[PDB]
Amino acid sequence: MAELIPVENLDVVKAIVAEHREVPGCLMQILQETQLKYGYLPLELQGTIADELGIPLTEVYGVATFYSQFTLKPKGKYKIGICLGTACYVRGSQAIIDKVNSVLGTQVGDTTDATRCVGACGLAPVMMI
Amino acid sequence: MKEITFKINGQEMIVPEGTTILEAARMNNIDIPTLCYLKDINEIGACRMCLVEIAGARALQAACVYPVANGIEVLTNSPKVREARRVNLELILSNHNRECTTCIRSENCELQTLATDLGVSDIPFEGEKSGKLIDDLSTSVVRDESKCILCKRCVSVCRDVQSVAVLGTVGRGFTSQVQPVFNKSLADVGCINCGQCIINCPVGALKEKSDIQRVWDAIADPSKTVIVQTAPAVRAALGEEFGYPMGTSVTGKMAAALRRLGFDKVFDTDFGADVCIMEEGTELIGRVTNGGVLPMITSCSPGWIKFIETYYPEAIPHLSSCKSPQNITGALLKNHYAQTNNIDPKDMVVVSIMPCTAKKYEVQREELCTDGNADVDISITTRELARMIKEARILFNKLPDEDFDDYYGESTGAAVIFGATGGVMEAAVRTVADVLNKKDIQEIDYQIVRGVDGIKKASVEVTPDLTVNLVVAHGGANIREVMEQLKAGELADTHFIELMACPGGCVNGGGQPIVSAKDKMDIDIRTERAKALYDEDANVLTYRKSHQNPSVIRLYEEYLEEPNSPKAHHILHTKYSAKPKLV
Amino acid sequence: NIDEYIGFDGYLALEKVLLTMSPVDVINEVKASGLRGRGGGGFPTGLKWQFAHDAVSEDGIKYVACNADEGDPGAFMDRSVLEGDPHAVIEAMAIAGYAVGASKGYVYVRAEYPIAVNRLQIAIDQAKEYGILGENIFETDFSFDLEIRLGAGAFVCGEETALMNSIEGKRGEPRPRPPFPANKGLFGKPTVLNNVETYANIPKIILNGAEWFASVGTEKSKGTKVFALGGKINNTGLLEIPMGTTLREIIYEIGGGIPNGKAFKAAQTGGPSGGCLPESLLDTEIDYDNLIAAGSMMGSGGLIVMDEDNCMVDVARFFLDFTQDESCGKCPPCRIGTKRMLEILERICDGKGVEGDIERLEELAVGIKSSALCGLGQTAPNPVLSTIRFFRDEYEAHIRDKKCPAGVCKHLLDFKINADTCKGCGICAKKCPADAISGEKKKPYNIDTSKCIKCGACIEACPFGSISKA
Ligand SMILES: NC(=O)c1ccc[n+]([C@@H]2O[C@H](COP(=O)([O-])OP(=O)(O)OC[C@H]3O[C@@H](n4cnc5c(N)ncnc54)[C@H](O)[C@@H]3O)[C@@H](O)[C@H]2O)c1
Ligand SMILES: Cc1cc2nc3c(=O)[nH]c(=O)nc-3n(C[C@H](O)[C@H](O)[C@H](O)COP(=O)(O)O)c2cc1C
Ligand code: SF4
Ligand code: SF4
Ligand code: SF4
Ligand code: SF4
Ligand code: SF4
Ligand code: SF4
Ligand code: SF4
Ligand code: FES
Ligand code: FES
Ligand SMILES: [Zn+2]
Repeated sequence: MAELIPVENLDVVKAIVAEHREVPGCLMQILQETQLKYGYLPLELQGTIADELGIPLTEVYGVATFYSQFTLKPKGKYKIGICLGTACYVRGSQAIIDKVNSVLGTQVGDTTDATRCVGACGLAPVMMI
Repeated sequence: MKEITFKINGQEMIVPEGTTILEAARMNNIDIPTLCYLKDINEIGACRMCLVEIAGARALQAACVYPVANGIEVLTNSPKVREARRVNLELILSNHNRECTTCIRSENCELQTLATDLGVSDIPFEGEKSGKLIDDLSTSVVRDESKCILCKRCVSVCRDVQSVAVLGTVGRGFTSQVQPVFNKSLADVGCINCGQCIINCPVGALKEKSDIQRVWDAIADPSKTVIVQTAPAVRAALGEEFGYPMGTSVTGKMAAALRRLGFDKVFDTDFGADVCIMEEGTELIGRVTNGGVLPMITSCSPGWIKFIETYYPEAIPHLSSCKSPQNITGALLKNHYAQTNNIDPKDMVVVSIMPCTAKKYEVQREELCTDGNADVDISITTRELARMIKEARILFNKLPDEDFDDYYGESTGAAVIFGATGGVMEAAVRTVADVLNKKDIQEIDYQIVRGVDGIKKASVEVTPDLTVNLVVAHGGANIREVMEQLKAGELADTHFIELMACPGGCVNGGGQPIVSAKDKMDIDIRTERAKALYDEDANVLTYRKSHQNPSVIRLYEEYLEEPNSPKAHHILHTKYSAKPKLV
Repeated sequence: NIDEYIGFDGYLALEKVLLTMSPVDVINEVKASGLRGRGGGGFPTGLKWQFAHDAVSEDGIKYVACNADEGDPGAFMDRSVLEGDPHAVIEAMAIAGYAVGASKGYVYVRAEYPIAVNRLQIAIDQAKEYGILGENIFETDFSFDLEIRLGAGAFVCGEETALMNSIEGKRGEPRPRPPFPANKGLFGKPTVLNNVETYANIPKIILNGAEWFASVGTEKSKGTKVFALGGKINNTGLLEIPMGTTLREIIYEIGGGIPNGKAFKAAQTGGPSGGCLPESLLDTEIDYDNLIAAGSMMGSGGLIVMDEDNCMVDVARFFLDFTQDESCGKCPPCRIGTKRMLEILERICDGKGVEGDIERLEELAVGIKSSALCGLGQTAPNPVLSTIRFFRDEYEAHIRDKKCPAGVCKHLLDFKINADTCKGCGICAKKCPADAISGEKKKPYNIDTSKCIKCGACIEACPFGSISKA
């Protein structure tokens, strides 16, 4: 799904940036497209797409930091999703977190994710690789 | 214009369209607190300190943002409004560090005035603040978010009136804070050392680098001799932080004070500015007579030239090879005075004042070096000088007057008007008219472009054969738009382009001590700087022309031959290079 | 299906208004209907149309837009009519564009719903093939066009001025008013914004007549309103009730009563902006005028019903934490004033709270109510104001008694074993992390409440289940 850096930046930014109206507008529409096929929003390439648009970086970086509608950089190789919703907090998974803290590495929030309820609440907790 | 009616405290008033309650109340002798608002720039009302009760409303409304309507009676002395603003001031007090003994402005911080004015008694609300870090790596300006209260005025003034736009808001909740792009330091991003970033912040979260300790180390060594230097426009701003009335010249008094501080030599920027104007006229003649690159552009400010070399590297061949006057004074002082007085160049220290904060950047630059030695090794600002003299805390108001020394401190009015907006071109056209056509002019007719303030155009007949056009552009937006039209090449006809980094002249520069937004409401302060400067200029009893000074031609046929000599090409002119951009 | 829709008397409303009646007349009819805003504003809707058409515009063009965003969690109201019958939705702006003189508009839809986003594009495409949306509408000189706008449903963006800044591409920045968005909106020229549920009855009132809409309900509020129930309820689903409904009839006979034989304590309406309605007012009617004296708001139409098993302090911070991340952060009340109350009850639910603090919330209660900028701020303590007027006493169970009778407020309870039922197998003792469980075989183990974290891993480690929250 994620075809790395070069060809996608070129293909997607030489195709659907050059339109009229929607001043940021459809740029948010391509922002979700980035998280449709990158999983993150590139740091040094906002400058590239902005110099293509000819508009500075403060407003697009402000859009990026304003909404929590997408994700950022931190992705080492894998992700470990512990289901900790309200029904899962009734079950609880704190000893499992303590277990991985003594073997795998650091506590929640740092790469070596947090998930809302996704379904199948009867088998709490859920480990998502 | 449309006339609309209201009643303030039972008094009827007719105002034009666009008049808000706040300015009309101030016009009708009623005063209301504000932190959110500044004229023409920042109108968000987000401080929520300007609340006035409006009858018939569901909740209270902010005076700055609320537009008037026909026949509304309003009051400003209710228990409701006073209790609401007490609650909001209690709330907003919680974040900023209450360690006001170390706050940099301390007594001028208006938040302190609101605190002592609104009768805040206790702080019942303790708690935990944002994520702390201090970016003390930039060579000019340092931030500290422990004091910031997020008024958005800094990002607004950098975004629009400067047209730089390198700041923004990040995060949600407490993670909301003012940051540059991708949270690196200001030193590697496209900041221009504008200085309007610091002069409008209401809490002192923006600060200079207080570098007084090596001033004390330099003066503490007896073997190092110190030579101080006064910019031509600092003297209109010291009494401001001494509470003096408007526009009082404290020139001989500060001369006597700096003599009492024990500094070894005292001099001014005047003579080097005269030398620079004569030189710039000489390359004017050289480029016109050889059909050089047009237009040619001076290099008075480090700010906008750094802006061009960090933004527009294609515009390099139009620059002037000469440097700023202060560099020229430093070079001549470490060469001619050193050879005359047999004092070793590395045993001398030279310190100078100029309110333009971008100067601390160029001292970082290594390329402005004479035989591998930096031209000036240290410099302080007007606020820095104020802090140092209040360390000395000499009783300033009862000093006598003194004069500077020989040769290098002589005075002409043509560089008294150097610190004003456009006086450089005035002196340049004066000297080129006296050299080429023996014309004696003092003032020039100015036609300002309609709809844009800060851009100025003229056409002066220097010779009946060659007429020279004048363009003066000060303010970031003006520089931006003249850059855009010269990029298409629309203004190839003109010869002079005056780009000035700060708006309103260096008399509206960064280093000048703070003025509240209340005092900017009545009179624009640049007007009284202009009146004080013009009264200083019109009273110069000996010379009004630059090149007619005997001392400059004495040093010309004594040591520097003629302007644009090969030796002067090696020590008075040098090349510039583009700079990397990571915006 | 466009053919199944027109067999349900579809698009008959646009046929009559474009050939018979003036744009002045359609404004006068909704005033006879007595319809007001169902989005939470409470303003008369047809009155704002009078300002909309009569305003002065520098360019002679005016915008009309629609609100299709859902704010409250679990409030599934606007999505059902979007997936049920969107042809009447797009029909309604053509009536709206006729009344005030609009040629262009936009529809804001959340990107997180694949159910309706693909469905509505199908509806837009087939409508223009008939000639309904576009040019020469029913062989008339009025041209109206639409373009879909794909939002992602930001909770702070539901504010009226936040929709205008959403399509402008800036952040969701609520600006103070006046000037009004119906006077100075998109590009400084007036706009019209209404909720989908307002657009639902528009083809009804023009076809059936506004006299029938005013025939049902009370004098102050006319017409009908829809809700979306939820909580600890026997039956979950959608209801259609008129004006004139009380709380005790809706929870028992229509709602199906309380599941598992529990009894009613309080019911929350309006989401985070409303409040909890206890048993003492079950006989009362529900209305704009009735709830605001009762300490709540209609909200998105949700309903949250509660039982004994939950702690009233636990449901108190369960709403405001949702709004903690959703403040835009610009007014200092809704930025730093919000977390001020979090740390208060957080010491209380752990037991670090001290005396005299029951009065302490009230000074912060009136402040954020008064000086809030966007509508989130003053309605943030709307749960807080309601819960202290009616349920003031049981805080002292957590302040003085240091007990939680509900048994979910965690950091102050205790575990007691039932020696009659417990065998004393000691399975809970091995799974106790704190080693706070002691005892021997065939005898129920004894507890040390000093060493427990009150994590509660032991209570399900008992297969007999004889551990009680004491
Ligand atoms: N629906 C939701 O999800 C949601 C979320 C929170 C709150 N709310 C409710 O919505 C309300 C809206 O907030 P508010 O009360 O600060 O705003 P408000 O009074 O402006 O009400 C919103 C609407 O009223 C109109 N209006 C109000 N006074 C008017 C006037 N004098 N002339 C013309 N139009 C006028 C506005 O144009 C707007 O369409 C809140 O008070 C709250 O009860 C809604
Ligand atoms: C803070 C705030 C949030 C709001 N959120 C919503 C929302 O999510 N959905 C909605 O339909 N209306 C919301 N409104 C009401 C809108 O202002 C507007 O009234 C609505 O789009 C139109 O309904 P009406 O017919 O009552 O005006 C909100 C108002 C405020 C002040
Ligand atoms: S800015 Fe803050 S620390 Fe400085 S004087 Fe004012 S209140 Fe004190
Ligand atoms: S840094 Fe200063 S000017 Fe900028 S938002 Fe904070 S308080 Fe306002
Ligand atoms: S120094 Fe100049 S570029 Fe930097 S923040 Fe201040 S105004 Fe903006
Ligand atoms: S114009 Fe302003 S920024 Fe430029 S040198 Fe003068 S004071 Fe400094
Ligand atoms: S109340 Fe203030 S902080 Fe909260 S959403 Fe409105 S403007 Fe933002
Ligand atoms: S509550 Fe937790 S720590 Fe306490 S006895 Fe049970 S399992 Fe052990
Ligand atoms: S609580 Fe349950 S597991 Fe523990 S000793 Fe008693 S019966 Fe056995
Ligand atoms: S919250 Fe974990 S599966 Fe439902
Ligand atoms: S400037 Fe303070 S409330 Fe508007
Ligand atoms: Zn409890």
